[PDB]
Amino acid sequence: ENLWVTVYYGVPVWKDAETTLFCASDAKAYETEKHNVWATHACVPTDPNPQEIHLENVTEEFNMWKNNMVEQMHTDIISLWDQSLKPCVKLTPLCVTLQCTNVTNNITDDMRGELKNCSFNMTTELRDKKQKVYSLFYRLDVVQINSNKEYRLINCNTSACTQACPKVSFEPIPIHYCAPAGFAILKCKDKKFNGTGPCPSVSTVQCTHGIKPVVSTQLLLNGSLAEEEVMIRSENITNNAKNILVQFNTPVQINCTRPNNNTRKSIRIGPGQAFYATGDIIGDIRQAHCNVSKATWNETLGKVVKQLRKHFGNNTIIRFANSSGGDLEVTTHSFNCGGEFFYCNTSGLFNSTWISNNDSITLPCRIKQIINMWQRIGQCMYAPPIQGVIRCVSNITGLILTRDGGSTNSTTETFRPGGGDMRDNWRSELYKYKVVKIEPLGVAPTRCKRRV
Amino acid sequence: AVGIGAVFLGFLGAAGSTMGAASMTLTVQARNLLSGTVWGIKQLQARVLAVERYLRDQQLLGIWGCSGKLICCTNVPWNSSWSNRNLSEIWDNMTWLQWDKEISNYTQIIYGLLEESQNQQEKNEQDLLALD
Amino acid sequence: FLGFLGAAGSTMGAASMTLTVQARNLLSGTVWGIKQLQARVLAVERYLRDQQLLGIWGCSGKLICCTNVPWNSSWSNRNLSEIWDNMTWLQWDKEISNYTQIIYGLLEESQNQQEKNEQDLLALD
Amino acid sequence: EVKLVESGGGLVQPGGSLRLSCKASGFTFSDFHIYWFRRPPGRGLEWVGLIRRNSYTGTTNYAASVEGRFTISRDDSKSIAYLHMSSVKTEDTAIYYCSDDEYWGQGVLVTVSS
Amino acid sequence: DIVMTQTPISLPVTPGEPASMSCRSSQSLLHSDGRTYLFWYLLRPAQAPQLLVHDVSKRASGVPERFSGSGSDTDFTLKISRVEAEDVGSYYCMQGTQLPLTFGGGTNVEIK
Ligand SMILES: *[C@@H]1O[C@H](CO)[C@@H](O)[C@H](O)[C@H]1NC(C)=O
Ligand SMILES: *[C@@H]1O[C@H](CO)[C@@H](O)[C@H](O)[C@H]1NC(C)=O
Ligand SMILES: *[C@@H]1O[C@H](CO)[C@@H](O)[C@H](O)[C@H]1NC(C)=O
Ligand SMILES: *[C@@H]1O[C@H](CO)[C@@H](O)[C@H](O)[C@H]1NC(C)=O
Ligand SMILES: *[C@@H]1O[C@H](CO)[C@@H](O)[C@H](O)[C@H]1NC(C)=O
Ligand SMILES: *[C@@H]1O[C@H](CO)[C@@H](O)[C@H](O)[C@H]1NC(C)=O
Ligand SMILES: *[C@@H]1O[C@H](CO)[C@@H](O)[C@H](O)[C@H]1NC(C)=O
Ligand SMILES: *[C@@H]1O[C@H](CO)[C@@H](O)[C@H](O)[C@H]1NC(C)=O
Ligand SMILES: *[C@@H]1O[C@H](CO)[C@@H](O)[C@H](O)[C@H]1NC(C)=O
Ligand SMILES: *[C@@H]1O[C@H](CO)[C@@H](O)[C@H](O)[C@H]1NC(C)=O
Ligand SMILES: *[C@@H]1O[C@H](CO)[C@@H](O)[C@H](O)[C@H]1NC(C)=O
Ligand SMILES: *[C@@H]1O[C@H](CO)[C@@H](O)[C@H](O)[C@H]1NC(C)=O
Ligand SMILES: *[C@@H]1O[C@H](CO)[C@@H](O)[C@H](O)[C@H]1NC(C)=O
Ligand SMILES: *[C@@H]1O[C@H](CO)[C@@H](O)[C@H](O)[C@H]1NC(C)=O
Ligand SMILES: *[C@@H]1O[C@H](CO)[C@@H](O)[C@H](O)[C@H]1NC(C)=O
Ligand SMILES: *[C@@H]1O[C@H](CO)[C@@H](O)[C@H](O)[C@H]1NC(C)=O
Ligand SMILES: *[C@@H]1O[C@H](CO)[C@@H](O)[C@H](O)[C@H]1NC(C)=O
Ligand SMILES: *[C@@H]1O[C@H](CO)[C@@H](O)[C@H](O)[C@H]1NC(C)=O
Ligand SMILES: *[C@@H]1O[C@H](CO)[C@@H](O)[C@H](O)[C@H]1NC(C)=O
Ligand SMILES: *[C@@H]1O[C@H](CO)[C@@H](O)[C@H](O)[C@H]1NC(C)=O
Repeated sequence: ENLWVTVYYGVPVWKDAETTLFCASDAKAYETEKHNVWATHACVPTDPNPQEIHLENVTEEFNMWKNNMVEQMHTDIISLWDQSLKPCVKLTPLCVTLQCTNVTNNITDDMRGELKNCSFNMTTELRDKKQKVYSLFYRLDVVQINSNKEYRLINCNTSACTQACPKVSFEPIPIHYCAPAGFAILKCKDKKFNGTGPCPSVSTVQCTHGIKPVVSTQLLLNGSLAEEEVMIRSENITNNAKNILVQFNTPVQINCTRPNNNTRKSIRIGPGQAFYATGDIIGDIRQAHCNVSKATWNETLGKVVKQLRKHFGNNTIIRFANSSGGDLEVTTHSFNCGGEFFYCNTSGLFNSTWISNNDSITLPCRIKQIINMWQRIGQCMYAPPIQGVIRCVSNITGLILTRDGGSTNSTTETFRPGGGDMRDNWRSELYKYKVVKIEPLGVAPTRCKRRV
Repeated sequence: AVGIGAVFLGFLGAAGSTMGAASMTLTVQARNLLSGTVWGIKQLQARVLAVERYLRDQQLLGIWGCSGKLICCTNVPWNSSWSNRNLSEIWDNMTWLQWDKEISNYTQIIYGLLEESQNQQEKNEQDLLALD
Repeated sequence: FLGFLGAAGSTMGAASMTLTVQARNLLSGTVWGIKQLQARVLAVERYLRDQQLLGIWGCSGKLICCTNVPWNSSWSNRNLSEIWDNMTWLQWDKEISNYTQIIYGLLEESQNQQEKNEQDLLALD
Repeated sequence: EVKLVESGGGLVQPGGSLRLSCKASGFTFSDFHIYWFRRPPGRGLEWVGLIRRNSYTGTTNYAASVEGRFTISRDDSKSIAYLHMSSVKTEDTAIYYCSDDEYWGQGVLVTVSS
Repeated sequence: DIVMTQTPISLPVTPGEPASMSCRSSQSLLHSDGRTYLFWYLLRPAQAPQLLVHDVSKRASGVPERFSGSGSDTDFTLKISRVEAEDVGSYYCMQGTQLPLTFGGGTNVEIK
């Protein structure tokens, strides 16, 4: 037959690519006076109507472990945190010699030597004068430089870091990510998706759902639940050096408190600059804790062990242990509760060995004020004290496990909690999304000739 | 006869249809190519890169004989060594995504000297006009 | 192959066959963070203005376009014989440069503005 | 003048088949979508089906209650739309209308009984 | 889907007094092409249906300078100024911005 070349502009053809995605915020964040860390005025709010177009007879291949969509989010989250520590006070004159003594007024034995009462000399608004003030410090913030003994802050040989602005809040808010012109976002609507592999139900969305930037270790808090069963997702299930991401289907309610009420005392260290110290605790001194139900934790741990046997064998013994070692940020469950940073001991949660065939668990927690985040060296931040009693309620919606290893796979396998890089916390949310580039020009044979 | 918006296949809504049916929905994907310190330059750079990339396709359509047109046919012959197939198994049993991976390593020959035959149609036309 | 600006010293008869080479080279793709971002915008705006000017005439998407304006304003004082075979494009711009603002207005009023009006009043019937 | 006439109604057994036919005149039948509606006795209007024009992929969309059982086809030669109903239940008694989003038809009564 | 609520159900109207009805939607009716799809249908007894007002507040064919509608989003009203004897029947509001096409409840108008 007589066949000529005919061009078409606007064909539905796409290929994988990488780009820069902008925000989409809600109307609640449009009316803010106490500006959040993740606040607005940097990127546009959204429209109240999502646009989801279902694509039929389309099969696409996804891969959550090589997604560029989770590496831009980390950069954006780090960049929005350094942009809120600029306008408020830098605590450079705090690197002095501290004269600290123990406090034993109304303490209870474990809070024996956790709190320290320290006195020091501080500058005032006039350069010719100095003032003698005092403050309460935790034991995890002060070291000894060699009972009135001489102490110093733990950061005085690395950097002098800024105080946290006393008006901002650390409460996460949802953030939607949208695609630019010429690109598209593909969403996998399969219910038993496991990350790597083809997805037979693909739909096109305009912007993603609200992903709350919740920072936590060894446990995923306030996440998204599964729909059918628990999900175990790993890049390589045979390699023991890769973390295992478990997703729950029913939440486990965790609920913590800081029992003693503090008083915030303001100290003027310069012209227009203030330092918020700790005053006196009214009442008794008792430890902070977290409480998990003993019966609900059993149900959500007997289901993980059921689907962990589908990859390792039906006649193997699965054992749970606690973390091995490292610094305090990887061996403990760390989170933010109302402005105070907790470091809880999750050693009674994983204390079970499973055979093939009104009660609560109390987890002791510790509080710190000089913190280093995102594994960076030389940039700390001082969290000011919170006045009153703090209580928060959260949902546990997943775990980050790590297999130990060793031979004799059919005999025993031990799983212990993991943590570290925060890119695995946001990889559990952006696992069904993918960015593609539209290519609209193509040719095809047709019986149309020119010279009409 | 006034219009209902429910009969509207959206963006990429004909991506699973055959080639003969997805060819009537080109405007939907055609109109989306031109829509709208730190963290204020990368967006501007992306917008500038998106503007200069759409122009490189309109310039490529400037040559050949397809200017301001979405469906345009030329007079370049097709040999059987490109895709030996009938017209009843390309336009009725194949998707535009499946066609762009078969004719994928044969496109640079088509996009080049074979279709830039307008140079033989602009000098063959000004000579005719210079004869009265 | 002559490449970009290859027929710069060639005559007019041999330089008009390579317009495509120089047509595609007009659109290609904090120190060094704002230099490119301001150079590329100017490169796009210079191309768009020329493509709009070539198109408010009757020549929209053709590389060679010949019209119906008489050769009165542009005083070459030379016949076609020794222009297309004894002169290059660089020497041409030296001669006709004063008359390139009173010939760009005879292409916009005497042509494709009047011409577009009897066509609007002839498809009326 | 746009005129739409429906025909082919009657009484059918609970599980039989019937073929309604709309007819259009005075305009180009190939340049308009065709919608089908119905009115149960005592209730309001409801949507039945939908077919697009032949230059817009000619696809069909059906309601949830009549999915699979009902099929709509066009005919550009005779300018006659076709509604195919089979395996009907006892709740499919209504007056079916043929419309083009502006002008409706007179309608025909369809009643199912044993 | 999107549900439609019509208030009231029965509106007795005097032959020659103003009348007004309403229709509401559970979701926004704005479409991607910047249009709001609302249709007002008059269902006279033993007669063909008539399209009174299309696209919220635009008069359709016929409608002899009597019927008019207004509304921004999720709240629409129809107004009749000089009610005559022929304006007896049922009124329905239908969306067109999203499949399926869902009608309204109904509003019976009778001479009182
Ligand atoms: C801390 O020491 C100061 C003396 O500098 C004293 O006035 C204050 O009562 C002490 N507070 C506690 C809780 O021991
Ligand atoms: C503050 O300074 C005074 C005298 O300058 C000194 O006696 C006192 O010990 C200092 N307090 C400290 C170092 O805590
Ligand atoms: C994920 O699913 C795909 C196909 O269902 C399979 O090939 C792959 O091995 C699975 N990976 C894991 C870690 O289960
Ligand atoms: C926690 O889970 C409960 C369901 O048990 C839910 O109602 C609540 O909104 C969740 N809290 C979140 C997601 O912050
Ligand atoms: C996964 O790990 C095994 C050993 O643990 C290794 O042999 C293999 O190459 C890894 N990668 C795969 C299966 O893609
Ligand atoms: C704890 O101390 C604060 C002082 O700022 C006081 O306002 C609060 O009432 C105290 N807590 C209780 C339970 O009384
Ligand atoms: C957390 O609070 C909820 C309600 O505020 C309560 O029902 C629950 O028992 C608390 N958690 C624990 C472990 O007691
Ligand atoms: C619940 O967990 C405890 C902790 O080891 C265990 O002793 C007990 O057998 C479990 N009960 C059930 C029903 O799984
Ligand atoms: C493991 O054994 C259980 C026994 O109840 C069985 O139900 C399940 O299907 C088995 N899983 C396999 C064979 O993968
Ligand atoms: C883990 O548990 C063991 C109990 O055998 C304990 O000695 C160790 O300190 C614990 N480690 C951590 C990091 O909790
Ligand atoms: C946690 O608890 C274990 C045993 O209860 C104890 O050995 C350990 O010191 C505690 N703290 C940490 C940080 O592991
Ligand atoms: C694990 O459980 C046993 C028995 O219930 C208990 O003796 C042991 O202390 C527990 N381990 C930890 C780290 O609390
Ligand atoms: C998918 O393929 C079926 C083939 O029976 C076709 O009817 C349907 O229209 C296709 N989907 C789309 C969105 O075109
Ligand atoms: C048809 O054109 C293609 C262009 O790539 C060429 O490979 C093939 O050999 C040609 N067949 C002929 C000239 O018979
Ligand atoms: C195309 O169709 C003809 C008959 O219509 C048949 O003879 C021929 O083999 C077909 N071509 C191919 C490549 O199958
Ligand atoms: C087209 O040629 C390239 C050459 O690199 C090859 O990789 C590709 O597989 C070829 N396409 C097909 C469909 O064979
Ligand atoms: C360059 O000048 C020489 C000397 O007149 C001439 O012979 C030659 O043809 C010129 N080059 C071209 C490309 O015309
Ligand atoms: C035509 O040439 C004459 C010669 O001087 C000049 O006066 C006149 O302005 C020219 N026409 C136009 C339109 O420039
Ligand atoms: C045409 O130009 C030539 C110069 O090559 C000149 O000699 C001749 O006189 C001109 N003819 C007229 C009619 O001006
Ligand atoms: C055109 O104008 C410029 C500026 O006045 C002048 O220098 C030039 O000589 C003029 N052109 C001619 C051909 O005289």
